[PDB]
Amino acid sequence: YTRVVWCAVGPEEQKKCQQWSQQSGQNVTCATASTTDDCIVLVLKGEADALNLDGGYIYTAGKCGLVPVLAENRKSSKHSSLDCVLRPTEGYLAVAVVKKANEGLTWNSLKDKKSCHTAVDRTAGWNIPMGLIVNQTGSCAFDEFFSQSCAPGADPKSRLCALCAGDDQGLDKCVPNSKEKYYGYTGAFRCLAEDVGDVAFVKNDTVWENTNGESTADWAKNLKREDFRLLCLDGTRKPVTEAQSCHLAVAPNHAVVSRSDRAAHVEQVLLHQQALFGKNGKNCPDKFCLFKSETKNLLFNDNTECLAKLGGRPTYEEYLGTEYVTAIANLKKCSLEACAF
Ligand SMILES: *[C@@H]1O[C@H](CO)[C@@H](O[C@@H]2O[C@H](CO)[C@@H](O[C@@H]3O[C@H](CO)[C@@H](O[C@H]4O[C@H](CO)[C@@H](O)[C@H](O)[C@@H]4O)[C@H](O)[C@@H]3O)[C@H](O)[C@H]2NC(C)=O)[C@H](O)[C@H]1NC(C)=O
Ligand SMILES: *[C@@H]1O[C@H](CO)[C@@H](O[C@@H]2O[C@H](CO)[C@@H](O[C@H]3O[C@H](CO)[C@@H](O[C@@H]4O[C@H](CO)[C@@H](O)[C@H](O)[C@@H]4O)[C@H](O)[C@@H]3O)[C@H](O)[C@H]2NC(C)=O)[C@H](O)[C@H]1NC(C)=O
Ligand SMILES: *[C@@H]1O[C@H](CO)[C@@H](O[C@@H]2O[C@H](CO)[C@@H](O)[C@H](O)[C@H]2NC(C)=O)[C@H](O)[C@H]1NC(C)=O
Ligand SMILES: OC[C@H]1O[C@](O)(CO)[C@@H](O)[C@@H]1O
Ligand SMILES: [Fe+3]
Ligand SMILES: [Zn+2]
Ligand SMILES: [Zn+2]
Repeated sequence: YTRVVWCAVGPEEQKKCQQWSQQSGQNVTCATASTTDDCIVLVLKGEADALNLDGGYIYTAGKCGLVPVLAENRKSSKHSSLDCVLRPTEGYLAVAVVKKANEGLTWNSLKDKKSCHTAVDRTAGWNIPMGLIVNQTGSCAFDEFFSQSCAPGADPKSRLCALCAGDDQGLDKCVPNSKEKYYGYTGAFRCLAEDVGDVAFVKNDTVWENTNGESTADWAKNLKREDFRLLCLDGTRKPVTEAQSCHLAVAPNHAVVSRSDRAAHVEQVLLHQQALFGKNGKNCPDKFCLFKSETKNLLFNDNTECLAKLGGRPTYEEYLGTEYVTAIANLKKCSLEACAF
């Protein structure tokens, strides 16, 4: 009845889960997969219960029947009376970041540049940017737009993986999990920070969180916000402070999904779980904090205040919103109902 099997993607997420498992008294157990799609398959088979996913994957998991349970909620200023769990989710800003020193580089001069994406099939890292690009370009050849990139998930032998590093030994090149040096939000930003790429498609919180001595990580402590700029769709360039007036789209928050016949139990165990290891949980700072991993966004983004109820018991198409759902469909015509498994 009351035991949840979380699905960890890769070795770094597995050790944070095992610690979560340790401290839960087996109330939460861990399964491990090499990629997100594999974690979705384990959840379908019934061998795993849930995992926190980006909107890009929610579309996939949704076509295969999985349903959104709880969502991630970060620090907010509007809706200050409401409790984090009952408080609506605001979504997040997908942006195109570049180096200030890289003058002349604008949304219209991206052709043949070098790119950094969080990973294939994700919202801000792939779906939004490329969807805009296919559209504007009137072509599906998105694999020939940038000279080279690091889009975790693409074929290792392709130019879309050309800029990925792999792990400490150089193995697992381009794999879509934390083992890839430039995987995910942080990885992609680093990919720009180290000047490996000309532009990185992440979200706005990513810039703030890793600049101005906010990260302390070898490659980030000396990074200053003013050395970065945002590419707007009007061909303009703006400071990272003008995010609301220069973003590619507003992405729906990452959320925990599960098979519909388990959602009620996955939802209950988690709410309780976060009462213990959440932001102001009984044992978070002292023993274990679910929403902390040191700027590595393991299992959940570090900026999460809490996981929140949904309200309107949404289906995946509703949670993601018709806006974004069409975006993905139009782009997928390039690579129409079914679910890839
Ligand atoms: C890439 O280009 C594709 C081709 O143009 C885009 O696909 C189309 O996307 C549009 C919008 O995303 C879809 O059209 C409509 O959008 C309207 C706006 O929401 C909807 O109607 C609404 O308008 C009235 C206005 O009076 C409002 O009052 C009302 O409240 C409502 O919100 C329509 O219902 C409809 O969706 C269209 O379906 C897509 N067309 C095709 C051929 O698929 C695609 O989005 C672009 N991709 C990206 C990422 O930008
Ligand atoms: C781009 O990305 C950044 C980070 O993702 C976005 O925002 C940040 O703004 C948040 C607020 O929306 C910040 O959290 C808040 O944290 C403190 C305390 O927790 C706030 O102090 C305040 O406390 C007094 C007490 O009365 C009150 O006035 C309020 O309660 C108020 O909350 C704090 O000022 C801040 O708002 C966070 O600090 C900040 N991130 C960083 C690293 O600076 C940013 O909004 C975003 N751009 C856009 C367009 O969203
Ligand atoms: C394990 O999960 C359960 C369920 O949330 C918690 O254990 C129990 O404690 C509460 C309050 O005393 C009871 O309502 C349950 O029936 C208890 N279960 C039993 C019989 O042991 C517990 O908080 C979780 N354990 C840890 C370590 O967090
Ligand atoms: O950011 C916009 C997103 O948030 C909502 O308005 C509310 O939860 C969603 O339907 C949409 O996807
Ligand atoms: Fe995302
Ligand atoms: Zn907007
Ligand atoms: Zn509904």
